[PDB]
Amino acid sequence: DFSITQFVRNLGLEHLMDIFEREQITLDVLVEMGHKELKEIGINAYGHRHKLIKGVERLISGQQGLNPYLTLNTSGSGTILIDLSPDDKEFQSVEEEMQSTVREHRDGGHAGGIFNRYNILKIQKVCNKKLWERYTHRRKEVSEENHNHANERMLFHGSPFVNAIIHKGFDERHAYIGGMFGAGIYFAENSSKSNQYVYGIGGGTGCPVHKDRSCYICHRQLLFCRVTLGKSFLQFSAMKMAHSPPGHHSVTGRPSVNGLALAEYVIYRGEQAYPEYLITYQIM
Amino acid sequence: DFSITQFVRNLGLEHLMDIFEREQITLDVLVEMGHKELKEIGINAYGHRHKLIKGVERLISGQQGLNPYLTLNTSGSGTILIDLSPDDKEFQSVEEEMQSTVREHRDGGHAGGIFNRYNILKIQKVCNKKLWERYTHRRKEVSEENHNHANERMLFHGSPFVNAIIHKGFDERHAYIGGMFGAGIYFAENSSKSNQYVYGIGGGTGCPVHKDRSCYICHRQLLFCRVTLGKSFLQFSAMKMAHSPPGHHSVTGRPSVNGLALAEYVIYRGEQAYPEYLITYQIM
Ligand SMILES: [Zn+2]
Ligand SMILES: [Zn+2]
Repeated sequence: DFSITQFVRNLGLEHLMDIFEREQITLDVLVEMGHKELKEIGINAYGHRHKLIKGVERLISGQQGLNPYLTLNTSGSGTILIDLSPDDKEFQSVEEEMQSTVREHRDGGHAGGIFNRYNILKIQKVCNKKLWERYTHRRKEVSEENHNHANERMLFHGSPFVNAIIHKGFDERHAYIGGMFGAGIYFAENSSKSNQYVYGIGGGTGCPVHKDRSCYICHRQLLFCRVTLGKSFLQFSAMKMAHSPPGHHSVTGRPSVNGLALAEYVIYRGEQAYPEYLITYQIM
Repeated sequence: DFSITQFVRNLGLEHLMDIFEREQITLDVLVEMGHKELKEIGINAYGHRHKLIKGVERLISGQQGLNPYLTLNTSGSGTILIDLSPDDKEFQSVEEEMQSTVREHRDGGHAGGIFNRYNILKIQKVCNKKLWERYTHRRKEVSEENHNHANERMLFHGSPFVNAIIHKGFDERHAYIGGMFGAGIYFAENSSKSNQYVYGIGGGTGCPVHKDRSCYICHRQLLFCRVTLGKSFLQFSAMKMAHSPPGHHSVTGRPSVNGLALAEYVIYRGEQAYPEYLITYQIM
């Protein structure tokens, strides 16, 4: 509140403050205004606008080493969830992908429970500008390699930390070597495959409210994410691997005659995935 | 040649012709010039520039139904080939993708010849703005369906008509029901499979110079193309088609017992593929 007051006072233009107070002009707003905008709010004299613009230039550009522009302008960031309408084709296609990828697992519903299909409560698009910029920059880097192709896919992700993911993004620092391909972040083509990890590894102890892994009452959350796989390394046997193998950007576990029953995808960099859709559902 | 003269004479500005002759200004160039550009070439009077600009507006905007702009802007279109440097990362990535995807087929190199590695002579980027905009518009159309996911792959294509493809683009009107999945354009993830079709189905009659399908001497050509698959219908046995099945944008033929040996992809609309790279090579 007092920052713009100091800024204007240093210029000797405090007599303009009664305008800035009425238009709710803060310093983060002032740093984005030129001659046109300043004339709109009532700064009529050219000299006053010139002084204000030169002060803004001296602050933002003259002291860029301090990044004053980033201590300002912080507001407006964050995650917005936009609810899809069941009558739209986007919701219907997401639900079709969710339902049609269910499969019979080797374990008798021990981790994910027993069901044939889902009841989808709502689907939301996740919008976060900083996370999206991180993802697109990494995608550009990966596609500069691998002959101008990002090998981008849309894959399911199940975790008890979905809320943290949709606000801070994917992070490989939360992965550990206990995984089947090591310390990477895992994704699957099958929604039922990801449903096993919603309550932790191996299903954990079930829902917090029933302690039941097949609880048909408590809600569940999955993510449907854009994953940049780049040049993927195909593997059929388990590895305790910390990073992608040399020359590759991801690992693909393939279902052979023995071992894996379904395809699996692993990325060792959090910036290579973006959680586009958040799906809330129950198992039938 | 003469159109600029008629345009200038109709405005009563024929005395300006000597300038337009010196500066090689044609009508297609004139329609793109404003006050700044006209002032640059020495048309100093405001009235003359005003008359020229309003005449251009009356022509291009006043007769939009006859599309004079399309007639004037024909020049500059067409394909160009940009040679890749063997020392560049892109060339090496394409070469590795081609070499590492060689497989031994069910036949003993009857269609594509007998070999284990390629001798890549050159790789060329194909640039054509019209075809690129067509492909990008189709990609946006498909992405609006299939929950904001194009499902874009990089795949190999081989045919005796690549020269027509790089200038006119992929065209489904040349496809016929004789294919195993009907009248579509076929792509493969394995270079050696696409190599089988360079001279025609089953290798045709071999290279023109020798009529030899396993010729090690004559140059062969393949395309490495962006293919938009969207929602792909999985298939394991042959069934003929004129178009993709309802709700789907492409067909994926999968390996199976008594079925295919290697994966195949089929599209039924030409604008869903773009021939990004042209590769020419020798069979070793
Ligand atoms: Zn419960
Ligand atoms: Zn030959």
